[PDB]
Amino acid sequence: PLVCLADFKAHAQKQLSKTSWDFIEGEADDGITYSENIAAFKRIRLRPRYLRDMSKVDTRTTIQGQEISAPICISPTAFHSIAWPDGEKSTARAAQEANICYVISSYASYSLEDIVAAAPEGFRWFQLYMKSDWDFNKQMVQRAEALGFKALVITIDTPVLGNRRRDKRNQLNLEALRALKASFCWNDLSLLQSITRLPIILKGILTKEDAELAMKHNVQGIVVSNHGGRQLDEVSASIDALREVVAAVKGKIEVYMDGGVRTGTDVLKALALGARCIFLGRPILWGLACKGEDGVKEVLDILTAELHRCMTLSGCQSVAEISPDLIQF
Amino acid sequence: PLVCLADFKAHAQKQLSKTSWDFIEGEADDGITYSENIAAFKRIRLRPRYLRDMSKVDTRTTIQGQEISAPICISPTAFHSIAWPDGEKSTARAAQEANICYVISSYASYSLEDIVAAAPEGFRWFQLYMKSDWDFNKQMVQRAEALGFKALVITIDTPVLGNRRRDKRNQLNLEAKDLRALKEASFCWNDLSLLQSITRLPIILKGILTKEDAELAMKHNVQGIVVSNHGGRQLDEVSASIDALREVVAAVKGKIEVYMDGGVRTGTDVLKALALGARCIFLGRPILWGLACKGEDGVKEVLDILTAELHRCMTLSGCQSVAEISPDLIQF
Amino acid sequence: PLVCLADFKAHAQKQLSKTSWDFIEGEADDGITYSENIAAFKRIRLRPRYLRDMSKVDTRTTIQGQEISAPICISPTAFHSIAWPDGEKSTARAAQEANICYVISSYASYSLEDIVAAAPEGFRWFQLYMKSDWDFNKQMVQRAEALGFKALVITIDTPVLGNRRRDKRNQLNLEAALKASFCWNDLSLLQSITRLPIILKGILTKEDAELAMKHNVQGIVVSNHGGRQLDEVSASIDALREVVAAVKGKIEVYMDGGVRTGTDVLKALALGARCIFLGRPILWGLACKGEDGVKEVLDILTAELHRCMTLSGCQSVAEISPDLIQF
Amino acid sequence: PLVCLADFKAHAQKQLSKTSWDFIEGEADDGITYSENIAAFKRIRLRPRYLRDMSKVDTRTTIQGQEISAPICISPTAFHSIAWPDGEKSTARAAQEANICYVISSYASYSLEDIVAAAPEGFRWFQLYMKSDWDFNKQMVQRAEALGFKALVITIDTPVLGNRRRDKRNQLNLEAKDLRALKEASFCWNDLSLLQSITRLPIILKGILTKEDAELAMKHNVQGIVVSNHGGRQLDEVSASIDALREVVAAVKGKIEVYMDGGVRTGTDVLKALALGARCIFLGRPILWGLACKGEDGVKEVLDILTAELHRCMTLSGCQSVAEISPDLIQF
Ligand SMILES: Cc1cc2nc3c(=O)[nH]c(=O)nc-3n(C[C@H](O)[C@H](O)[C@H](O)COP(=O)(O)O)c2cc1C
Ligand SMILES: Cc1cc2nc3c(=O)[nH]c(=O)nc-3n(C[C@H](O)[C@H](O)[C@H](O)COP(=O)(O)O)c2cc1C
Ligand SMILES: Cc1cc2nc3c(=O)[nH]c(=O)nc-3n(C[C@H](O)[C@H](O)[C@H](O)COP(=O)(O)O)c2cc1C
Ligand SMILES: Cc1cc2nc3c(=O)[nH]c(=O)nc-3n(C[C@H](O)[C@H](O)[C@H](O)COP(=O)(O)O)c2cc1C
Repeated sequence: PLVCLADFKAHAQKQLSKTSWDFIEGEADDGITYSENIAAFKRIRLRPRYLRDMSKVDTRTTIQGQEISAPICISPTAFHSIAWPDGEKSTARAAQEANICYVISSYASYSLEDIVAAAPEGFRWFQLYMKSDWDFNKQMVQRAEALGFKALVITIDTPVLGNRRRDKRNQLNLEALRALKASFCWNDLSLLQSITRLPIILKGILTKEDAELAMKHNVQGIVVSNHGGRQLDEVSASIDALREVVAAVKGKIEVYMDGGVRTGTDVLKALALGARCIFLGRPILWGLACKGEDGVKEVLDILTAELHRCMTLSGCQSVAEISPDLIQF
Repeated sequence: PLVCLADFKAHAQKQLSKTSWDFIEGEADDGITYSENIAAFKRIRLRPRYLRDMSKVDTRTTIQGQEISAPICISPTAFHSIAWPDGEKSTARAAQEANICYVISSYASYSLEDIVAAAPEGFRWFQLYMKSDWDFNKQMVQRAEALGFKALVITIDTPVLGNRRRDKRNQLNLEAKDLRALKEASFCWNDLSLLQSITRLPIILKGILTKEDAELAMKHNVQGIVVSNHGGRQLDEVSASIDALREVVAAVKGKIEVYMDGGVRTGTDVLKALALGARCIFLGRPILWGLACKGEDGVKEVLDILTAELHRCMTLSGCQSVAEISPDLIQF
Repeated sequence: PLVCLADFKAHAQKQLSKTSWDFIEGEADDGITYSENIAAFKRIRLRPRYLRDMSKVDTRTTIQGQEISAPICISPTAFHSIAWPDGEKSTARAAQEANICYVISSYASYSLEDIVAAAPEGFRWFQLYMKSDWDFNKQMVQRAEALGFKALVITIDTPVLGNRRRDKRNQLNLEAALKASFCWNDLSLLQSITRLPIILKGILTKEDAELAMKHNVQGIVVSNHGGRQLDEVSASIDALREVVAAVKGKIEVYMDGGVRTGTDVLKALALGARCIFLGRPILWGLACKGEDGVKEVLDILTAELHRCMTLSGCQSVAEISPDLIQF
Repeated sequence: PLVCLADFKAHAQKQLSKTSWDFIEGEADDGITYSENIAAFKRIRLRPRYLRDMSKVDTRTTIQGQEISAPICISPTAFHSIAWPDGEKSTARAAQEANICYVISSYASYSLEDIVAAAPEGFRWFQLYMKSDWDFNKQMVQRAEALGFKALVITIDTPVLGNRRRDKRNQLNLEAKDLRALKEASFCWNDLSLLQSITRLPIILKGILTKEDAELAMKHNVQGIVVSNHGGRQLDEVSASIDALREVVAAVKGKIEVYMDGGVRTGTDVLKALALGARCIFLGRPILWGLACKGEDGVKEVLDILTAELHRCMTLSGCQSVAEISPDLIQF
């Protein structure tokens, strides 16, 4: 059986064509950061505190005031239909039942309407790639607000697409809203915040300088991320960049992260280092590829179970008790 | 032939079903700490002192006042019957003949009575997982005292079981024996004061990895600490036990004896733990490997081999006795 | 298809005999530096700056006052004929069309005349291994000046050939070819018999960088000869730092050794290099598709530089700073 | 063809039985130091100085006042007959022609007389393992002085033999010769005065790895030190010899000559040892690889190759003579 996220990865590959699998991996250039996102987590040492009463371990928390089952959410990932026919519809249902945040990609296989319809009560954010046509922009935002999305995610590390050698060697042809065959800057944010009442979360920040700019522009949150190493390669591992970003923000706004989260202690470490919660990219697709909706739900349940387990073992009764004292410096 | 502990590991695998072998390995999650426990030992560099008179190398020492052949003992490990039919009985006999301390697991294949009967004079401690009932607890403690156990080991790093992927993928089914395998904790510091106030036996806390918990251990007046990460079978990605040993020893400042387990496989590992402040080391898996290969004779051979190696590296490094093994031996 | 330099490397191997492939690899002794040249680049972490207007990314720059398409040029490499019949002629044409500098080896398969004839307008430097007779030397220099070469490259890390075990085990026999006491003082002389700027290639230390400036040369190419000479020296990208720090911008500093992807170029520039040079990749390009191969290798690397500059927030070569490097 | 020492190693293996090959490898216990001796050399970065006049590169030097072709000599290694029938005789001839120092083992396959007879003018030292019987000791020493040996080497890191797992698993049986292989020590610092009262030959201590032992060496007035860990065949997990060299050299401060062995395989290794303060290096296994491949010609080729490499890296780095090889060459 599939007992951890790594098993879902190994199994997901088989149910997918090399073309679709390589796209889901899609490391950029020499693929240094893709591997580093994981190695960076494995290097960190934990300092457990035993003999504490751990009879009741609470895994709940909140992001942007909204409560969720665990600090484990779904990061935006395009075309879920390459993994499972139902695409985002299955993902939405699983996210709703798991009661966590599902960030829908700007390039989903199904329309936002179809997705929302599949899981009405789901907590969800919308990742929108801004275009030159701001009429499309404000209309997409209003459309999102109308559909119940509770936040807008702006990914900033993709002005252009990363260089994924595998996709190029396979000459693309993404065959699962059809698959599509940027000049956005800090000032453009001022105009976006004027057309929406939705909190804005900037995704892709890796430095304290950009973190400072993010606060000067009054955004509601930051997702520390290097796009899973699919964009600019040889940058810091997201879990490492998390430290300086957290230190610069000083708790003014919520900071999250993604990239390489695969096991319970990775979540534990991100939280202890200052993140409000983590987001999953590829694991969600692995879940879909294996068992559709049940697959996504299983990945989420497994990671949550592991967090619950390492919190118990390390001596953290609740997310609030997860501190940097847990981290070996 | 089997000439070192590594050979017993390689050979042990073959006489055991993948199910049983995976259970004995049982690294948790990504299995980082399991490997690190060994790598951490290999990184440490020794500074030998030559041309000293090493005609008489003494390997003896004491723990809790009791004398033993070498600072090499048996850490608690459940269900020995999955490795050899005789289970803990063969282990007890080997431990008694080697004259070292045998810590018996709370989940042994045979009853304490049968185990003690097999080796009456054996020096032994008892690792007891405390339960809700303060009657089952005190009765187990009294039963232990009655049977001759000279110490109570309280393992603190297992409030819940570690996530061993292999066992899960093999869906368990632990089929070894007598005392059946449990199909499948709220104990805190205050419960100690209570346990301590109901037994006279010295108490050794197993699983401490931090100076903070080492301080708490002393405030609660326990008699000893076994620095350990449960062989990487519990919370993974914590420090290697040989590395954690340092901050624990520094915090304790010699007030109480500090021991360790986790990755000890060769003589110099024992040497390094002692030079770093440990009173002695305990062996987990190697004992089971010994059982799987030759039963009682296997366990005895593993103990004799490690002892012979310690004796050899002590001779080579210039340490006439356990008392002469100091941190000067360690490259800082 | 071949989508990156690594692909050209893997494919190049097949179209060449082990003898020729080993010669193009030619790591010296234990081959430590050859690998380190790449590993040293991979270790460096980048600090991107997002949300800047990257609608117009300029990849152009100049070396010795001459403008080029990108800070990506061709380092001197002998006998191009072992990779493609046309040898340096194909290389020359490709370099001319890509509009970058092509440093021609002192041991080319074709004469300088034939090479220049193949690509008249090409920007090129000449790497000349000095010999004892100062007549031959000055005649070679005058011959170069006459042919249009805009700079003279002196390679200093090769007083004797490196110990390439592979070539020895294959007993040589380079069949597509020839079967030093030069010191600092000799420079003063060469400078008197030529008006061409002199670029020293192979400097790895700040001490030699100082001496280079005292002898008033026009440029330095930080290099370890691709790990083909003295092995176990620093990686060129690492040695770059102390050479740049000693030179303090007095003269242009370049580098070669292990450049294979866009960010490598980005990193050398952020660290102070004016531009980088490619050694083996050019030969891989020739081995695969001749002139088209070399051109593709140059275009690919250029496209990658353009992409990471866009991603990292560098609108032009002038905006590539050490703030980009994680210290 | 064989173009470097590595090739001789690869080829030597084939002409030898696993038994004999494993004995020549013989890493102790987990075999950490054996590998580290090489990796330690590879980590050091060189800083070459170009455009210097290297038309004349001198590779000569002296040890104990005696001049030699290059700072490359032969360390003591027992039973050369397991590699080539002629054993030490071939080695002696090759060493004599290469004009370097040949340290003969206390456990050679041939008698010192036969060895000396094979190469009369050879520069050579004698490594003698001191015994309980000092009559045997002074007679061996006098016998050595009589035969022309110019120095006595005392190996101090082998009071007992290292634990070579391979040999044990192969159950020994060393079958190579004349002087039979022994079927299988209490020497201390004070014994050095006794030895110094029976001989006038300079004494070189082999096996020192620490500044403490280096200080003691000087207090006992010996003539030289060979920094060595016995090729990782004795106490394992000690520092790599090239790394230990530094603290030994710093403690000695030029009072006596310091040499080293362990992992030297290529020209730059020799260069680095010299730059770090060693007077010269000694080769262990390489010499045996040479014998196994081509007997006398093999040993000579190994020596010529390493010498050629030293000459080459000296030329490239900008060192006109051994005297010009300085620590400025090393990246700190
Ligand atoms: C197939 C795939 C598609 C993705 N699509 C998007 C997208 O449309 N928008 C976005 O902001 N990020 C996208 N990402 C990146 C994720 O949001 C996330 O940054 C990254 O994958 C997280 O790392 P992980 O996969 O290690 O969890 C995608 C990643 C993958 C693997
Ligand atoms: C099969 C197996 C069973 C174990 N059972 C117990 C147990 O019942 N109680 C306990 O405190 N530790 C148990 N341990 C952990 C050991 O006490 C010890 O911490 C660890 O295995 C030591 O490491 P080593 O195996 O590297 O020697 C067990 C370990 C193994 C491999
Ligand atoms: C086959 C081959 C031949 C070379 N010939 C020369 C030469 O004649 N002169 C010179 O200065 N460098 C020569 N080099 C070295 C290059 O100029 C350059 O320093 C080095 O290869 C750059 O590293 P790279 O291969 O990683 O790009 C040669 C390199 C190779 C692989
Ligand atoms: C087969 C073999 C036999 C050896 N015999 C001796 C010996 O009798 N006496 C001694 O002092 N060292 C002996 N050594 C160790 C060498 O003197 C030297 O310390 C070590 O091998 C040097 O390392 P290298 O082999 O890396 O050069 C022996 C080594 C080998 C491999």
